[PDB]
Amino acid sequence: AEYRNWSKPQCGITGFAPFSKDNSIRLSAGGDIWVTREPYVSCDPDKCYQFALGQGTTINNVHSNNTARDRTPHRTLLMNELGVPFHLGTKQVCIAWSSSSCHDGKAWLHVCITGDDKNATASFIYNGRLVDSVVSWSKDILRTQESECVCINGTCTVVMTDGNATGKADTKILFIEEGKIVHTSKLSGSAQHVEECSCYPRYPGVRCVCRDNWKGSNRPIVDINIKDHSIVSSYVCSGLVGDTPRKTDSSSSSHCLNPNNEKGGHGVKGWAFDDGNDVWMGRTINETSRLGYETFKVVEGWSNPKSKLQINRQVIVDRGDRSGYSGIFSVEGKSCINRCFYVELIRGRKEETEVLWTSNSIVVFCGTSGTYGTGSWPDGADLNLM
Amino acid sequence: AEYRNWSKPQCGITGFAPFSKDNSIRLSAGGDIWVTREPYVSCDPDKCYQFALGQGTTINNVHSNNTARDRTPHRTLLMNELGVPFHLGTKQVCIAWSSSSCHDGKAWLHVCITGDDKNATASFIYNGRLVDSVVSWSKDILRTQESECVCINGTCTVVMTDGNATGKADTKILFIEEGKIVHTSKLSGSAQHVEECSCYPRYPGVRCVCRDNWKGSNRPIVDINIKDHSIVSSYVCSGLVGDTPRKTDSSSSSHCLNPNNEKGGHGVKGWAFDDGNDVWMGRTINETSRLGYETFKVVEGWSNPKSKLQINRQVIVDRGDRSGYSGIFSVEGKSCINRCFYVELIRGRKEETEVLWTSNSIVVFCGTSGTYGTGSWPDGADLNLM
Amino acid sequence: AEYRNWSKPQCGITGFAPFSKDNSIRLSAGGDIWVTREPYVSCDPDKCYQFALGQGTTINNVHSNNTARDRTPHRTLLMNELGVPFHLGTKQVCIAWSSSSCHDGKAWLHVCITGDDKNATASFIYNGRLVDSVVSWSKDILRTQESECVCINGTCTVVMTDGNATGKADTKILFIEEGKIVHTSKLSGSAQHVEECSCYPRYPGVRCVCRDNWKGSNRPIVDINIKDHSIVSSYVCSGLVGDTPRKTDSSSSSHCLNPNNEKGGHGVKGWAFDDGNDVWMGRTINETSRLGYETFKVVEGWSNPKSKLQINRQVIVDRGDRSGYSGIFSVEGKSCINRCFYVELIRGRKEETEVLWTSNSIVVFCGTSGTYGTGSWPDGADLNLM
Amino acid sequence: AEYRNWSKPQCGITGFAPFSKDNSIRLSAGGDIWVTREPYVSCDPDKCYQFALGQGTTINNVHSNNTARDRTPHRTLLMNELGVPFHLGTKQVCIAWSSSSCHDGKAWLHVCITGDDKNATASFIYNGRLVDSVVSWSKDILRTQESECVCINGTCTVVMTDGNATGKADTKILFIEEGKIVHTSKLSGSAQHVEECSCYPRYPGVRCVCRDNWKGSNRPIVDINIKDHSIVSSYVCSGLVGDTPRKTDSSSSSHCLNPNNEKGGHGVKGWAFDDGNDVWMGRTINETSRLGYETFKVVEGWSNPKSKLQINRQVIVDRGDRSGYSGIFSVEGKSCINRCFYVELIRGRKEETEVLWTSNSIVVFCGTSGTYGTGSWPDGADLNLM
Amino acid sequence: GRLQESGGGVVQPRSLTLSCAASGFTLETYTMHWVRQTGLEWVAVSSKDGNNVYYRDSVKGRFTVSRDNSKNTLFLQMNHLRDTALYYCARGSDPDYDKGWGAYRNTDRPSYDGLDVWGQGTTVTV
Amino acid sequence: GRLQESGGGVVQPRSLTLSCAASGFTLETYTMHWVRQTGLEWVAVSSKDGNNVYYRDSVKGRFTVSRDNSKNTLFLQMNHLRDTALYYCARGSDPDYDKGWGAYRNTDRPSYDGLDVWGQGTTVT
Amino acid sequence: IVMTQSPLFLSVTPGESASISCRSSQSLLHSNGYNYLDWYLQKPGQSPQLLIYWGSNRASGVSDRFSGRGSGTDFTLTIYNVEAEDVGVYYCMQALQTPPWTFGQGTKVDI
Ligand SMILES: [Ca+2]
Ligand SMILES: [Ca+2]
Ligand SMILES: [Ca+2]
Ligand SMILES: [Ca+2]
Repeated sequence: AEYRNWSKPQCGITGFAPFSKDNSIRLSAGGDIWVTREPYVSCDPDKCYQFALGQGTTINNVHSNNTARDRTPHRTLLMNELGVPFHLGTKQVCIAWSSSSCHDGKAWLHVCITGDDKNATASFIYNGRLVDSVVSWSKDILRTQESECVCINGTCTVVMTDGNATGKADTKILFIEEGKIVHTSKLSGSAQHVEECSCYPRYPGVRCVCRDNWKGSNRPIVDINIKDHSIVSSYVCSGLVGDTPRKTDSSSSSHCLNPNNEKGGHGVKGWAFDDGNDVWMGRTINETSRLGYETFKVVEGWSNPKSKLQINRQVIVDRGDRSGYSGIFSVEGKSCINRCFYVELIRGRKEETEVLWTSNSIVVFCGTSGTYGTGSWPDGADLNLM
Repeated sequence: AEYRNWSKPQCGITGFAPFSKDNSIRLSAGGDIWVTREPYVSCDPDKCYQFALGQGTTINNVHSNNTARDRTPHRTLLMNELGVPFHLGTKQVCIAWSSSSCHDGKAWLHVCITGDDKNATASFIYNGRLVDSVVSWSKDILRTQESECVCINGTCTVVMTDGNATGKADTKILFIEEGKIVHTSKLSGSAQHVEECSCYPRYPGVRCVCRDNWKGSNRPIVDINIKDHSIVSSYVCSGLVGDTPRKTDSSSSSHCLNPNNEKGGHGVKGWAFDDGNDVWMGRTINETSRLGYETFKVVEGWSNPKSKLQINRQVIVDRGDRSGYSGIFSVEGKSCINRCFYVELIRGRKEETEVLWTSNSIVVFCGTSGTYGTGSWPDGADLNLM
Repeated sequence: AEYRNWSKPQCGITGFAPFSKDNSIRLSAGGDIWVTREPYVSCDPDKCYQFALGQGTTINNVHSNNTARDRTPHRTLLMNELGVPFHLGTKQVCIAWSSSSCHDGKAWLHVCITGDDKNATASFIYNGRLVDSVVSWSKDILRTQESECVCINGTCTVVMTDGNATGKADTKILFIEEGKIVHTSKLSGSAQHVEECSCYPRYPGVRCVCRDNWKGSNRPIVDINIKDHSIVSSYVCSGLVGDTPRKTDSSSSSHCLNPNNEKGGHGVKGWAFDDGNDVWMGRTINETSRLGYETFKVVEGWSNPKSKLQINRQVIVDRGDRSGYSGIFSVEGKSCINRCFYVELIRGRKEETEVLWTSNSIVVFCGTSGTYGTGSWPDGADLNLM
Repeated sequence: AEYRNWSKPQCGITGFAPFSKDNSIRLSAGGDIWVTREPYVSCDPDKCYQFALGQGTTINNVHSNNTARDRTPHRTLLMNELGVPFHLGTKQVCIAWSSSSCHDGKAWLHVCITGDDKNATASFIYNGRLVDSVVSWSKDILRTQESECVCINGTCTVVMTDGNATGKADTKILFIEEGKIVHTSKLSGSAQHVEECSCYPRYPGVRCVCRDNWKGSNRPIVDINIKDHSIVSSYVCSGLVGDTPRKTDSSSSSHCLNPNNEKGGHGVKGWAFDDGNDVWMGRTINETSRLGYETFKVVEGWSNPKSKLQINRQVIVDRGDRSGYSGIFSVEGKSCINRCFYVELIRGRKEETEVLWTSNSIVVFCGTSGTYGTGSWPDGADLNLM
Repeated sequence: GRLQESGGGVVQPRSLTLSCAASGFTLETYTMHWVRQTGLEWVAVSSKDGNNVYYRDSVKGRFTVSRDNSKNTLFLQMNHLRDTALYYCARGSDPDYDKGWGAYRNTDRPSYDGLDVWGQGTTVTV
Repeated sequence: GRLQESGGGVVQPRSLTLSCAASGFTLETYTMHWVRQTGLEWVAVSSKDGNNVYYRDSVKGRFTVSRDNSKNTLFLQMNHLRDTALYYCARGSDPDYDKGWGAYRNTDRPSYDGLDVWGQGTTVT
Repeated sequence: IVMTQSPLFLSVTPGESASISCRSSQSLLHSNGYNYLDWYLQKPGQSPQLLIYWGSNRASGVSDRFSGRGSGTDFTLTIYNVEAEDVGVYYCMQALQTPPWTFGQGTKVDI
């Protein structure tokens, strides 16, 4: 086995085709299924894995009560083959209430953050053993992507943030080789708040589309030079911004150097990736809540901030159905690198009071050069009957 | 690993011997078992796998209610080792309410259809990644075999139909290499309606016995030339027709160019394969409902439409017990290509009102050159106690 | 991978040490566990597997009711790694209400008998595919060892019986190569009734200690020449006979050409193996019921029918605790062939009416040249609380 | 695969980072989870495994009642991948109410003690087969480490004790090669009572930190020369003793030749390892009960009995939360041998009467040369709701 | 296998001997029954070895059932005939061995065969 | 292991010292009991170190149980005899350490041995 | 054991199904799990022939049109796709508690 280099072109994306759906919540009404949130998908060279941050309990479990709390010492990184629901045999790969993972072509890197809020610890588990750890540098919720890291030529990069949830924070880009932190780069450029980055290999570098929880409904971009460890950051130009909350399409504006200051506070983990000057991005259909999910291409959306020309729209989750975090992951094809994305389908508290617990299902779509129709793949759990 | 070529002869079938039985429904009364339908069996070079279209729920689950609906966005292709019941750890390999899969000798091809009825999408997942997709061409329930595709020399062929359920439809034969659609052939010949094809390798080509839902109780045949992609189609000559509904044996007639126009509407997924001029086929015993299941050889049944000479009859499911879809799959022996078949054992709604759900078990038989006795292997779930 | 030849000496047995225990019944009170009977143990070159004939249901299941019936079409051969309880993910390897399995060093042979009582079919599944089948020759419950076959140089031998349960029957020794029946030998010698043989490799041949259900409380011996397919049969000389029912030790007598005609009717699957002129054997402690289990060496027990000199007695199951079928299996060590045995721990109906079901746990002991103490390893399920 | 030699240095430990947490008890409220105690962690070259002594029942099971009893014939060594909770599919690797396991680089050695209290048997299962056994030599609860053995150059060493629970006992150090006991060494040196040793490879030898249940609250040390089989024993010098019960830090004294005779009776399985003249050790925060868990470095704690200089303290389990057994295990990194430790998180009877059962969860920490913060990772099951 | 009853005829309200000859199989292999039809009414049974018998209550002390396995012939010695019916000779349907003789129903692999072979029947009128 | 009681005999309604000599094992290794049979009636126990004792209520203040581990001899000093019985000397069955001495029943690996060795008994009348 | 059959007379249209019920005064289910209940057909002028044994086991050469079901005290014989050759009297027989072997009154089937 040789390190991944992702040294293939991004072949044509005409849109996205259905790939996987865990149906976790529906199954949990009739089985022992983990309570989860912050899911993501990452693939070793042969097959894809679904990850999630468990709450240390199953849904049909007295402990599933009050699982809205996002940081407990019982949260662990769940790891299954993609499409295997988080059943009781699910391997907990580390203790974490925030995590990221990539496969470098030889082994799995898991970056796992747990511990006290203001004094968290990030453990770096590579090939099944703890190789390194770093303490919170800003002492305010050290946190990472909640999606796959990007691992090129055995050098893995993970974006980690520490500091104000909705103010200036200290973001660093760690470069990990076989679990060892060999270099740490401070966030550089014009991105003013970076959280929950959705990163993909863009050879020779790594490109991250992240969450600005402070001032932008446009998503910050972080470009990572894996060779010299340089960092540059910006925002997605697209006038159709991808964050939630955001202003309506008619009244929304973007700026690919600065946050747009349009309903900038709060946000959601999302993703975008460039296709020449165009941008493929997903976002909740609902502008203020995490309801529905859509993906589309914005013509010139990667370079022209005034661009609102949308095309290739696909509804992934109907606007009446609950979306959540979404993130990118990349899959090496025969001759190109495909872009795929997952959507967290959040159900339960606080929004839905029919149940006491807070969990999610996932739906996974992959870029296609072929053709596709239309549909909607929500969680589909009837919480009233649960 | 080298591509399968199926370049061995079909050696003698004296009948069929018991191979596997999942007992899913019986187990579901005392365990977490998936609600399924449209099962099939496909084998990689080493071992056989049972597939099924889940309904996104277990049987003992409030969501198992109203699982008669055959197309939901929560339906997924379940995949287990043959004989492993669809428990909660079952891998959902893709989102699908219609699917087919073969192993080409190197990796698994999964053809997965989901999305809106009139705008479905067929995703082609090869070696664990989405390689291609095609949109519904007739915008009326794009649908595929519900049994294993046939994969020769790395070229996989799958029969896909779009259009009228019980009228003229648009059937195409896709040729897939490592998940990529390299060629599409329109259905050609005299078969007037082709659905749910049961295909097997017949080197150098592929032969499919399918379901005519419109005008024939005799089953259409589709012969596929994997080299030049030519298609020819016909009907099984056998005067003992294999579809359900059908006329009684005494009054039934067949025509191996045209549908027999004998209770032609509706049908069931079945299978047949040639043995020289004879035909081995299975069918429901009942001739109007999916009750019981029998297999037999019709002497000259592949070439003489007047032949009603039956031999080597075996009851697989007694006529009082519920059958369902059946399909062929082929297993490479030491010097042989063996023909095997599964039977879907449908239980529950609508026919059985004792329960709210609709699911199935499976029983799997394999061709034998040896000897065999008699038996009956129904589902055996006591739905009254469930 | 090479064919097993078992061409190593039997290493010295001082007794038997604890090896494994499934605890199935105890776990079933708090989990989904298969209803089973007729368990046995067989090992591939790397690790041991526990087999059992499921009843197509779990214990906590309305279908576990009336599981005393030993032949149903829902019985399947369960196969797990030894020590993994028969949970819902257990692979059903074939349809069978009677079965045997060995690994020839390359792949698993499963001999699986199912179908009608008087019209049974034995399916021979090798390396995951049905290779051969034979029909009942006497049309009265075709049945096989219920323990591992013995597979030497790719030639597998299985003892199969058809005919009177408690009268003259037709026993044959099938020789199978890669699942194909290459030769069938009729039982030859002085053994007058042979069932449920416990066979072990005794290079260059195979030796079986079986159950005489008709006239002997001494166990028949069948020696199988795998080269020329010759068969010779006799009875274990030991004056301490191993069958149940049997006469008390003081009043019991044996004859290693003929059945002893001492409480000969009925029996239990047991095992014995020679150590020079001595015999290692196990048997229920209770002489008339399947209560308790003991193993001991009978000095000269293999050659002198008057020998009642016992030594190296070990209680495996206390005489107050239920026992059942026991059988031998052999494990290749660094320099020897070790002898191991399992004991079926039958609980439930008919003997125990506190529950409606009939199932078993297993305890597995392996020959040791070292030292050992004493203990008792019964099932331990409190059926009153179940 | 080549035998482990552990011939790399112990790289710098700055402390310990979170590694794994099974959350077993919390999951058991909503799933079928084994009742366990005496857990430990051992790693093959690729990945780590969690072991535990099951009680032959799940927690939600009538048999979980009265699981405080530490020796039953239904206790088995459970083995899962680290992070996989002991669900129903957990492999029981042997019958044992006391056990140890290492991987020698080629295969798993399991030392499994079961049978009668005064007549126990230790079975040695190597590479999936019983290779050796030894009978209790003192006829009073033969018992072993309850943590991983240490396996150097294919020679595995396990410390086994037989005799008085709280008086003079007969401790031996067995040297096992591929499951065969090739040498037995009696305990030698000044350690007066040795139980439940926590051993780690210290090339060229093996070092064990154990439990003195009789006279010392300081932990005995056993150094094992794997080459000449010589044994020397002593006590951890550290004035901060690691046993529970123990005197308060202010009033506690140690002696690294003799037990300190300070609340010496009883104890708990713990661990320590040298870092030059310093000692890394863990211990319950509470001096008399198994509440909380802390680790720290004692400057000169390995050579100066008067040293109470503590540094690098980490709370693993808050002092209000239940600790239990803890033990060391070692993981080979790229260039060094890391020290890791687990903590048994005991819940239930006798201390907690809200439930009838006695079980545990586990939390696993690994040595790090990086940095870390603070936290607490208790079991977190709210037994009032269970 | 085939059975052929004989000896039936007109008898006065006296004794009569019914014989049932087996061809194609050995009588020693099978439990043998006498079943009369006036519906079907079981009369008597003879064990395989010919050493055990059961009788219908209404014929106890009057009818004697015997066999000669060497001759493959089953006999029903009828005395004090009151009994008019068509008498069938049928093989199979062993009783429970736990009651003295027959099949071991409690064995792990119990077997049962019904009355799978019947004779054409011999008429007896009294 | 073998125990041999001695000193029993005819005593007027006075004192009598019973002795129990251990052979084949060291008395220091075992809790030692005195059990009399008039059924079986536990009388007194002596700790392994010889520093702790328990007495039957009816003999408290009259019987004194002692030992000399060097001599492998257990003693029962009987005073104010009213007590006619066959007096057995038996080893084992430690009391609970939590009550002052004996076995640690709350340890993870608790052990127990019954009265596995008895003397033939010395008659006292 | 008393064996009660119902109906005593049954008229069957050719090609349709026919069900004959049979009740025993006591359960015919043996502890070995098998119902010792047989079904016999006496076609007009012929000797009785075994159709079903042990409740649901078809005898050698018997068409799978005949289906025995039930357990304990209630048993049903179902004749699928009835034909003129199926006419006659069907007798259920218990073989659990013997002697005596007891038959039902016999259900007369006609077209
Ligand atoms: Ca924002
Ligand atoms: Ca049709
Ligand atoms: Ca016998
Ligand atoms: Ca201590």
